[PDB]
Amino acid sequence: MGRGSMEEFTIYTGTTVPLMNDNIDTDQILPKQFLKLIDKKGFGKYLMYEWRYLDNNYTENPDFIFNQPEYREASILITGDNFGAGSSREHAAWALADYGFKVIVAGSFGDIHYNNDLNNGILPIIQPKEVRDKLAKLKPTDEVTVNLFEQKIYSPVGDFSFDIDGEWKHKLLNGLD
Repeated sequence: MGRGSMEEFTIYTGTTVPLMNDNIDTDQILPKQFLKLIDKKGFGKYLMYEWRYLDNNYTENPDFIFNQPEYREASILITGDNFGAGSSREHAAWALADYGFKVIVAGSFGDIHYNNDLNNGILPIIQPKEVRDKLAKLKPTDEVTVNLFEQKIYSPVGDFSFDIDGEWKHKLLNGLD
């Protein structure tokens, strides 16, 4: 990833993966050594690097949830509080986008990271902990629809409203950067 280009977001459907830790900081999302790479590179393979691999040869950690067979095409991330705080790192959004995340549902986000996600084809969502724990118990095959016109999430575990600033809404719904 690289663009910083506004991609259209209206209604999106995908399956989910839960990783419910608080304070997944930009360093955990995309380690500092990878900031040496130019923005034409793919960052997907570096996403969550230290959780995801056992060594420096890309041997997958078979315990990391993203690697689990049922979750390898998940496009909607359910997490904890304060996702993406710490050193400002637009590359961390590129990693998430390049991997294939379109939506993230958290307790809260780092301020810059929130903007970086929105500027790189991800919709970051704030939900209360009660809903995020419901979403975390979805089946890997369960579809979830996010409808930005309605500001609603639909799932087998419930349907939920969310807030978003009207200006972000206008930019996402239209093709607009």
